Amino acid sequence: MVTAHFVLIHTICHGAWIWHKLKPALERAGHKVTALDMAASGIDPRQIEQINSFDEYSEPLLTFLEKLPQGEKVIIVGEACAGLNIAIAADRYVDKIAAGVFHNSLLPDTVHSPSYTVEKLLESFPDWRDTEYFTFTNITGETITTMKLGFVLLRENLFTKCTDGEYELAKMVMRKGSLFQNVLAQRPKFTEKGYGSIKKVYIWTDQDKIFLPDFQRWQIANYKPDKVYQVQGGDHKLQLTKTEEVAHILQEVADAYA
Amino acid sequence: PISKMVTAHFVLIHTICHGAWIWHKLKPALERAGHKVTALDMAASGIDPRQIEQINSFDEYSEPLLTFLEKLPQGEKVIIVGEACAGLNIAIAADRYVDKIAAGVFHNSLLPDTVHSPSYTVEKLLESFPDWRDTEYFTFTNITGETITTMKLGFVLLRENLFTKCTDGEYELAKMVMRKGSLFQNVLAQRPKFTEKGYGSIKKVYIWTDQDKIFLPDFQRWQIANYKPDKVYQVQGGDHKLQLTKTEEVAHILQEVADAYA
Amino acid sequence: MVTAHFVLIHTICHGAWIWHKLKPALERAGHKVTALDMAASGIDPRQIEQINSFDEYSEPLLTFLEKLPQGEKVIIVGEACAGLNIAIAADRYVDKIAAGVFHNSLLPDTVHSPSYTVEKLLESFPDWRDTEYFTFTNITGETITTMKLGFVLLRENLFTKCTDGEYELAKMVMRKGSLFQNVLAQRPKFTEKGYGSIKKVYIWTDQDKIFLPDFQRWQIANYKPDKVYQVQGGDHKLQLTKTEEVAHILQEVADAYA
Amino acid sequence: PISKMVTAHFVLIHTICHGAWIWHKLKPALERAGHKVTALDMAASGIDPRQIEQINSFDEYSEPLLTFLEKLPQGEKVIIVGEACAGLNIAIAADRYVDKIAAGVFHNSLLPDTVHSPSYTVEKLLESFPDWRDTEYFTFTNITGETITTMKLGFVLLRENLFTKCTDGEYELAKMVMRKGSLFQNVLAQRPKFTEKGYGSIKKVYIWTDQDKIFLPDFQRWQIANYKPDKVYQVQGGDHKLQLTKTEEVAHILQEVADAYA
Repeated sequence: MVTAHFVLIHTICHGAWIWHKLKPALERAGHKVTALDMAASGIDPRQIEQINSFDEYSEPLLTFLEKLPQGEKVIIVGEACAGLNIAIAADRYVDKIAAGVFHNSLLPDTVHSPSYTVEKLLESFPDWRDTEYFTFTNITGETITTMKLGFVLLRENLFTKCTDGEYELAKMVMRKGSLFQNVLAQRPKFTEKGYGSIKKVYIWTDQDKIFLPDFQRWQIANYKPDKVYQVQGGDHKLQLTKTEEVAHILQEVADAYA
Repeated sequence: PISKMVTAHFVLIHTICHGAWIWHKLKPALERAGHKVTALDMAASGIDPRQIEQINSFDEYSEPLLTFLEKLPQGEKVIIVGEACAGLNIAIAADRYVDKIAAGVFHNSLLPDTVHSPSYTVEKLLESFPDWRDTEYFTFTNITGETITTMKLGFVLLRENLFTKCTDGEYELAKMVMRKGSLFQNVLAQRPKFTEKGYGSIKKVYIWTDQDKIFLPDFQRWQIANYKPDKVYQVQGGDHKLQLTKTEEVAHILQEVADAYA
Repeated sequence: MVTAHFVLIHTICHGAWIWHKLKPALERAGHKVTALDMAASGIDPRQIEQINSFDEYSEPLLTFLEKLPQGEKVIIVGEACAGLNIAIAADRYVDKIAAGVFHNSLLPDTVHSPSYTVEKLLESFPDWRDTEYFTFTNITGETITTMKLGFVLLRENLFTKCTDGEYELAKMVMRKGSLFQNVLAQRPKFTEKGYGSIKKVYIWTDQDKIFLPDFQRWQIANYKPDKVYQVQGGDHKLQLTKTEEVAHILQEVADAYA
Repeated sequence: PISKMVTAHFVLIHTICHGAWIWHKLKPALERAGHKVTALDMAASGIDPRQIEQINSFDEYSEPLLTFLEKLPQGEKVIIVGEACAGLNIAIAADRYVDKIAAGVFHNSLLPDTVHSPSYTVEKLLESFPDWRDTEYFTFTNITGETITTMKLGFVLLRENLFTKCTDGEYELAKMVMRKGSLFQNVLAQRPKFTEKGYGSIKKVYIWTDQDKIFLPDFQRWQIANYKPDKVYQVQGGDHKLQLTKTEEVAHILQEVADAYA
């Protein structure tokens, strides 16, 4: 039974707080856990308007990996849009990464554009209901769209089965975010030697109400992971509704990729 | 003879370094009872965009509450519930919006008075609890030249003294969103005393537990003695974070405050 | 003949570069010179859109003074809008300041609002010709107006008598700036114990084509400095057109306020 | 028999760590002669908003020049003048906009060839000038995992080796606006060689002084020998920054380049 160092990466608009129940669960099995806020997320001091690409949004993860001591490897667990943060970081630090784990997450490939799975998500789920949108121009002239997730979307689609205290916490600390979709459309594809070579484990539930079953099935078919684990029940936030199920699958990933 | 049950509009105020998030279990408990609940981030707290170095006094820090009260409709009154250093936010607010406040509830909170300096209960808090363990301190210089001491609460202090009996998920949450804070004690020491007419006139309920490991029973009893509450509610057990360890008891006492002061 | 530590503060949109001729002149007399870039000015890495007040714009000066060793005092020399940076810094660090020197500069008082002399400048000089304006919302909801100074305004009003290499350098490194005027209108007045108590020396020329003679005369009449030096000729950028005249007056300020 | 004087459109390219500002005396000298002059900041240089850590290769660094050439009108050609490491920007550009370039002018510059690797003249520069004195180095990891070495040029190196004979006002200016830079040498070592058809076909003028204290006469002569310029112009005196110490001579040679290549 292997203990491991996990780096947990929240999705846009959220912050490390989404991992507050999974991080103790994991530490109870002896694992070391790091949960990072990405730029302008959680209590990071930057505003979204100063972030110019998804690669700049990933800076807390890249800096972390940058400083990881020689010879140490981590398992990066990313939720929803954070599959893009795993792919960005894996192209830069492939030798520091024992495995990438995708938790009801976007699963980028090497063959199509970095925005491809974002395009496919928005095709499967085009209406973000009461979500609001805004734009700014980044330092190079591109117009970036930000969003403030709507509370009906949060209650019914993202936190579908979460307790009222979890849902309320989400509304108390949620921040603006961006897909940087057009910037991703312009980004070079993820490399085969980096992202393409890491081990990939995909955790999902078909009860997810925003990364819907047919999109998740399309992603697995489009770019087969090494392992797919499906959890029965729960909702999009499996680390809150099926916390011990996720800590157990993650124990299997530690055993397998050390 | 006649029984009365009332629904109130509660405004929940967190202490320094924290944010609206500490009320994430009490706010739903209260809404289950039918109350209206507003939980505000104070300046540079929770996800408020300001940084503590841009804030020059506890009154500026209190801006989100004063703005909110400025915006309340004619003839709406709220019950302001504040934890720990937020009793000072309740005193600042009542000297500006006394007619908007049905009662102030001090929840293991500083209880300011009108007779001594605004920093007086902070001096006595620190006399009672002088060593904040692994807390780190920093300073900056404010808009008129005062040096302001800020702090990042240490994680042992958090574990053992503030979140003593909270869940691991709750204590991990706190480490994930805690921010810098300041007592602004020296600027409070230069402040005019709280007025009789504003703050001195509001109904005041003191909720506390003698199991609190940072606002200790000697301190808490000294404040009760120093400025008698209109009501005192002692909760058995729990810890400093009663809204997390005794959520339903706190909600039930808050229903009793609403029945009494509407 | 006293040597002194001078801290030179450029005006909005400019940067420490405007002092590149006065700083060696001063060092030739044995003075120590610090020339700072304010936030989003010169090569400071921040953009104007993340600065929320003139007090935040002054952060490089406040941090500097913050770290000045105990017992050391500086003479702060500020040009044009930098008279506001001297007043902000003097309220916070009055004991670290031997004198404030105002070089064709705004001269704030304690009696009226911090924006008062900005209001008066724009009254005397309402048309900034080819200057362009933009707005953003700051972190507290206020709309902030920024400007990009026009090159005809730069050539004829600001750098009137400067050489072609100085004028060209200005166009190569000029950046957006802001008066934060509405935020200043909301700011508490400068204190008598801080700004009000520092020694104040006012350097100007009546050949300045944007801080015009009657506005500069109004400022001196409105808030009498301890000393007024008038240089014959030159233009708004006296530190480029009358560099040795300014280094000599500054030698007199060092002698006088050590 | 027939004499010819021509006005050209010059595009001036600074070296790493610097920006358009180094050309502030040559750009007016050239405009006095009637030429059109464009002086560009390259990525993360001068007042360009990007930081060097966001830039992943010398080609990305070259984006402001390539954009500019992309936008040039049909049938307009420019003479790209580049100092020191900007000879690599001229080679990147000519393999994309060869038809837009009337000539490339290397001004105490790296002179890339098509036979060796793009990093070849950088290897030889460093062999010739290995100790950059008080320069500080840093790294970051780029978009595909390469570690990129960046540097803040030391002020002694600036005083004595790059701005050897410049004015105090000029040398103080440089300290006021110098930024981090990178040779991107290891990513240039992975790059395809410059093409014959693009870069190899453009007219090339080499301006230099043997008084340069960082691109030394052994190095400069080695490059001339290694890839013969179409024209060589040696300026007597000055220093590395010929556009500041021999501004009018450089402008006069540039008039001769315009007369020859329009």
